[PDB]
Amino acid sequence: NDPLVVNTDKGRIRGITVDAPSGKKVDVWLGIPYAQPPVGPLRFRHPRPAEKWTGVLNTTTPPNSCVQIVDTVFGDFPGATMWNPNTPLSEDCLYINVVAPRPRPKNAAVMLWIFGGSFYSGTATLDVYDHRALASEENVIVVSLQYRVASLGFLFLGTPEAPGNAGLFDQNLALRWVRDNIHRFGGDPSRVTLFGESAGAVSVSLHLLSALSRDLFQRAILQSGSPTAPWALVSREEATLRALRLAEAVGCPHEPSKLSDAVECLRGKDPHVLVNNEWGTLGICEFPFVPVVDGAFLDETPQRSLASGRFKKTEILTGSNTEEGYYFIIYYLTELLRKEEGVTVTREEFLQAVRELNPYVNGAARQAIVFEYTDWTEPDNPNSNRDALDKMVGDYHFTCNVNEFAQRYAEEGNNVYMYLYTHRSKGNPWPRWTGVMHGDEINYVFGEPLNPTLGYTEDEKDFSRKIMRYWSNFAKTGNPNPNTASSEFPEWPKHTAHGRHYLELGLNTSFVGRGPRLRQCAFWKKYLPQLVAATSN
Amino acid sequence: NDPLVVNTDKGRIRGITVDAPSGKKVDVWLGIPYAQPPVGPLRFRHPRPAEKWTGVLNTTTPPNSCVQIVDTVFGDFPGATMWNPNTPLSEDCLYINVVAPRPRPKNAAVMLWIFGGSFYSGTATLDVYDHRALASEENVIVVSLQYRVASLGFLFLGTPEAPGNAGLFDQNLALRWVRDNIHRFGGDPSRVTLFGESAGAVSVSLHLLSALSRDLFQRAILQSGSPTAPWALVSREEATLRALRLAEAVGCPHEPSKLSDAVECLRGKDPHVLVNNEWGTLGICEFPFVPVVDGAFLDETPQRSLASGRFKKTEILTGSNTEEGYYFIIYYLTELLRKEEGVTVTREEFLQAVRELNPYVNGAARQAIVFEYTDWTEPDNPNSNRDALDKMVGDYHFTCNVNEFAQRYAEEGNNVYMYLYTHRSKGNPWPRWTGVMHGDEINYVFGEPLNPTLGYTEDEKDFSRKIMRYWSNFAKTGNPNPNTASSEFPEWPKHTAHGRHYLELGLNTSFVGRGPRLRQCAFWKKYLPQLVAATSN
Ligand SMILES: *[C@](O)(c1cnn(C(CC)CC)c1)C(F)F
Ligand SMILES: *[C@](O)(c1cnn(C(CC)CC)c1)C(F)F
Ligand SMILES: *[C@@H]1O[C@H](CO)[C@@H](O)[C@H](O)[C@H]1NC(C)=O
Ligand SMILES: *[C@@H]1O[C@H](CO)[C@@H](O)[C@H](O)[C@H]1NC(C)=O
Ligand SMILES: *[C@@H]1O[C@H](CO)[C@@H](O)[C@H](O)[C@H]1NC(C)=O
Ligand SMILES: [Cl-]
Repeated sequence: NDPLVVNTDKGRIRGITVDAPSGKKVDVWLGIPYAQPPVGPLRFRHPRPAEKWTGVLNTTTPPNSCVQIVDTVFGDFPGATMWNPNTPLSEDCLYINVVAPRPRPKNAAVMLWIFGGSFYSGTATLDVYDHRALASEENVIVVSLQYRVASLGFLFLGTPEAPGNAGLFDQNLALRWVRDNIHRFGGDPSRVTLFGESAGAVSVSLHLLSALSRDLFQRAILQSGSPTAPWALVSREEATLRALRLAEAVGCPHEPSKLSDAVECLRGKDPHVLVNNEWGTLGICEFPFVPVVDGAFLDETPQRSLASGRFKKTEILTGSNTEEGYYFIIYYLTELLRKEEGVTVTREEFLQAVRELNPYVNGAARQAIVFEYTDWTEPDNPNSNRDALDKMVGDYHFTCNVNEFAQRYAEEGNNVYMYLYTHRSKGNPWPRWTGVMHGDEINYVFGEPLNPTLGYTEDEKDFSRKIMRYWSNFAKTGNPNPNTASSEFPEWPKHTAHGRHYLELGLNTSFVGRGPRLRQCAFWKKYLPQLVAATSN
Repeated sequence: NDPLVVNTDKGRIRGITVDAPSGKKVDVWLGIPYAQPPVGPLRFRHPRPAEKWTGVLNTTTPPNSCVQIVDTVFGDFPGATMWNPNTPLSEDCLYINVVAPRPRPKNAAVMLWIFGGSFYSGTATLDVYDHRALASEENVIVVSLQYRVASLGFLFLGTPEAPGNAGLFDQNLALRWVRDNIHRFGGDPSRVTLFGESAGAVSVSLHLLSALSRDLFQRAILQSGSPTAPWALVSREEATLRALRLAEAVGCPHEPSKLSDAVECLRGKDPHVLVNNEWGTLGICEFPFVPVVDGAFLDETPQRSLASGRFKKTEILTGSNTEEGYYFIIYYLTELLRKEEGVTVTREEFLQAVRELNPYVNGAARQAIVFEYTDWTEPDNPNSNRDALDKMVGDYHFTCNVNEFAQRYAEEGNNVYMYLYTHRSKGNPWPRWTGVMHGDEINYVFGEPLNPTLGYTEDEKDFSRKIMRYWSNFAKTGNPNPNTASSEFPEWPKHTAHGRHYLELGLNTSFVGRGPRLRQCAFWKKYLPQLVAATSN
């Protein structure tokens, strides 16, 4: 009997044994189908489960990537190409990958990754997500899934043929596949931890809300993403207009009264033409096709679920990086924050950037933003004015929403663990002033430093082991801390509703603070909303 | 020849040799007259110089205190009685005191004290201002003066018989006495340092502006007071109304069209009746009779003098205490901050106090104050909400105005030295939660801890020696620092226009910071004014 052949509920599949960069071996099944290819009449619609197959399906090749724009702003710059699809683009992209340790466990914990990329880009096949180190160093089953992105995943028109949230229904079906099958690979289907970063963390958090996902997993890890972020959802009314704008841009009928004509034309267009025409006039951290409240995956806004306690009762581990904003500013204000060493921002340039980065608020609100994000020890310092741009974008779009989500989870009696990730890799290829950007922790979570052919220092290898241990301790037990307190593994205290402690994740540190950034988060969540109310005569 | 007999430009006077509390001996001349008694028809009017006398005037008794209200709110509480007059009250109060070291110097530096008390109270004769320790420990001539306070010193009606600023003309006349006479006591009249606290510091700063005082002294020390403070001046129009309200309250004619009738009745009233009827409906840190812009002592507001550079070019030493607000809140919100141990403030009480303590600003401004003065780590903490009250009163009325004055001076090329005084005496009789209040540094500046009948620790005696040494070094040279760097005398760096360094004055500390409190001061001086303008349709 061949242990690399596995009989799934739809047929048999064949995997392959491979090496970790770690020296240990793992078994691997790449490209398991979990839905019918969502092509032809099935475009924009919810996935159908996969049809049974006879024989043994060879699942040994990384699957196709879902159709998406390719980023060429910086050419072959490694900081950018690491996030571009590394497998062929196709609408036939609904696949799962499974990676098991050796020897195969019986009832191991299962860590299921959901990638980010602003709901219009990303793929489970990226080298930075390679599953082998995490599985073999921590003895967990590691799973990843594809889901449709961009208008192909999130077109909404309020009609049955464009119902919204297709990409979320994709993730739900993959979750169902895992519960029905992961025990055949040595995983315990009652010990599934979802983890994701960015739009993948939003996705995870939406599974903490949906009644369709409630019983499909055990706990959740959310890296730099929360469902209260202003980019995480779009109203149904605005989604309908963006879809019609897309129909216009590609030459289709676009009348609000005959939505049948628009969907049918859109189903005939080339998929690359669709994703390449989504980009109208949108501000920073505004993505055109994202989740909506549809009635079935969600039937109320996340903030209404949070206010009422209608969310899954379980532990969560979540956090932010210190420079969440720069990445998006680098791609949005391409004249101001050039990708070069030694960039600084003048006070006059800062005052203009504030208007460009918060284009919807009135003058009085802009003044408050300026006051809140000025270094009053040295108001004109050109480093301070550059950093202030990162902090106002990162606080509003990322950090403060993570805080809000963790706070409501803790108030309802759930164990919460909060981190602030502060480590900058020695080999970071971005300019020195960018600090610790959005996404930097992913390399350490997946154990890339344990690949000796990359350039990581010995200390960074140790740091990556610590982080994989915290993450997988959390997946296995609900608590990232080990049993015997260690000098290498500082105590990570709970994030309580009143205390709001967080652990700083970095090389030479075990600092525990509160928040992070409680005062700036109160500015966005409490002060600025009431000032906008008072001044909207 | 009798060294205690001195021939002043108006006659001979006889002093007396006495011991400082430490046992060192000083020569002393108490109660030297420098003006005609401002009585009868001379009430409210500028002082006339004193008439010559034949003989030897014995100047050995502490002089009368100017008429003022006596504070009985807390009975015999020593924290309050230390500020009440300790000599008989009289309108005949225009006197100077001189205290010289032994042996007598030839050309010593002269430190000239101007007392505070909100321009309605105070006297040079208070035991806490006793001059003997400072003169004898530091080898300086110490001079103090009386000046008229309250309506007797600052009544203004815009007529020649109530022209305003009588108390300021009193101080100026005393300055002219010191320049004409102090060399006969061993002082160098080209080495007069003015120093003052609170309203005495405002007074000092106004001598830095007035053309009448410009050549009368060399440099200035300003403890917790600045001419840009909101209580430091009153408009001419509002002063006129307050004078007319006082005339009504005591039964006098009060018609804006016949001011002669109002002044003449006021001149016939008992002086105690006048000072006891000044207190209408005024908010915290609002004092009824204070300096005005008169045309002769000042002919433009202090902020216009500062903006244009029209002020004396010289060194200044200035600073603030950590709890500037509490003293005034204790006397204003007598139900909320009872003078007991263990006082705290609830969030609901804090929100009400913000309105009572800033009664002139609109809804949007109060919101901003609340946001600026909330501890967002723990918004409802009853200690944090009490401390927030001190800080918002202290920032607006004291600390931020000292910062503004020191900043202007430094921008114009003058050497500035800034302190933050943080020492709470072991024997402080106020409740523990009051911290380091307004006025606390005065005991140490005058060397009270060196009095062996009092209860100060040895550490406090050393601290007082240090503070006297800085103050007198500054008077002697313009620099508080000694020549040989010491372990007991940390470096006190200049407060430059862009560095804004300050030295923390405390027991076991030499911390150097910036500001202090630059962010909160920017809130009051920059953000809140532009928010008030935007929201007053
Ligand atoms: C989130 O999905 C996101 C966008 N880019 N990233 C990383 C790697 C995918 C690189 C910054 C995450 C988006 F912010 F919502
Ligand atoms: C200032 O003159 C003042 C009022 N009281 N004090 C001290 C000692 C006189 C006691 C707190 C100073 C006033 F604030 F303007
Ligand atoms: C699957 O792999 C086996 C060898 O392991 C091979 O013989 C077979 O042809 C493969 N199937 C397909 C469809 O290529
Ligand atoms: C870690 O921090 C301590 C704190 O002073 C320091 O002494 C030590 O050298 C640091 N090690 C580093 C930065 O590698
Ligand atoms: C002043 O002092 C002397 C004693 O030294 C005394 O004789 C004289 O009477 C006193 N009084 C006056 C008014 O001079
Ligand atoms: Cl629920």
